Amino acid sequence: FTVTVPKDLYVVEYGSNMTIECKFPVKQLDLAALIVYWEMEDKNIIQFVHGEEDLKVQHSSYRQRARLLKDQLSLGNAALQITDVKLQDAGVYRCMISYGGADYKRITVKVNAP
Amino acid sequence: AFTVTVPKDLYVVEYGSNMTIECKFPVEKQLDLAALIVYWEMEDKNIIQFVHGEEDLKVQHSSYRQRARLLKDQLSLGNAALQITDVKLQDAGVYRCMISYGGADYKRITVKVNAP
Ligand SMILES: COc1cc(-c2cccc(-c3ccc4c(c3)OCCO4)c2Cl)ccc1CNCCNS(C)(=O)=O
Repeated sequence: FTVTVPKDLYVVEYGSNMTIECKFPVKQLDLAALIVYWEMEDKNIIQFVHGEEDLKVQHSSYRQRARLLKDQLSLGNAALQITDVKLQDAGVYRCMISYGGADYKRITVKVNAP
Repeated sequence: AFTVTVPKDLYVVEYGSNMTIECKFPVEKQLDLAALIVYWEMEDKNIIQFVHGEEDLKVQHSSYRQRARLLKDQLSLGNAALQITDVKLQDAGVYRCMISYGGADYKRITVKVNAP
C-alpha cells in the first residue's frame, strides 16, 4: 500500500478555498476499513474513521472550516478542503491513510496575499 | 476509540547506551499480527516498518541497519518498543510511532542524548 501526492506543493490565494489531494488505491470502497487523517503543525484537521468525520477530536481552528470530500474517496482520492485560507494555513500538511495497509505523505501549502 | 499512548514522551539517555522507547496500544485477546502495522520514524527516516508480522529491512534507513529492533515479545502486551543499541548524538530528536491495529493513531517521543 502506498499513498501518493501528484502535487506536493500548493500555491493558493488568500481567502481562497483549497482542496489538497492524497491518492490511495481503489473493488468497491470498504468504508468500515478506511481511516483518513489530515494534520498540520500537529493539529487535528480531519479524522475520518469508518464512514465519517469525528469532530470531537478536530482542532478548534478547523471546526467547520475543513472537510474531507466524501464523494471523492470512491475515486481513491483523499481530498481535504479548507475554506477561506489564511496566511497561517501555509505549511506542511500530512495525509495518513489506513485502508488495508497504511501510509502517509506530505503536502506543502503556500498562501499568497492579493 | 483506538488510541496509542506514551507513558514517557521524553527520554534522556547516555551517549553509547541502549534505549528502548515505548508506545502502548490496546489489545483484548490474542494479538492478530495480520491486522497490525507498526512504523517508527525520526526526522523522516524510516526505522521500523513492521507490517503484517514481518519487519521490512529493504525500507529501513541505512543508519539503523543492525542497530534497531522492534521487540516482538512486547507486541503481544500491547507495547511497541523500539530498541536502539549504542546511541550517538545523531539519535536525539523527535520519534513517531504510528500503529494501525483496527484503528490508527500515532504519538511523538523526544529523545535527548547527553554528550560523550
Ligand atoms: C484515528 O485517528 C488517527 C489516525 C491516524 C492514522 C490514519 C491513517 C494512517 C495511519 C498510519 C499508521 C501507521 C503507519 C502509517 C500511517 O504510515 C506508515 C506506516 O505506518 C495513522 Cl497513524 C493517525 C492519527 C489519528 C488521530 N487519533 C487521535 C487519537 N485519539 S482518539 C480519541 O481520536 O481516538
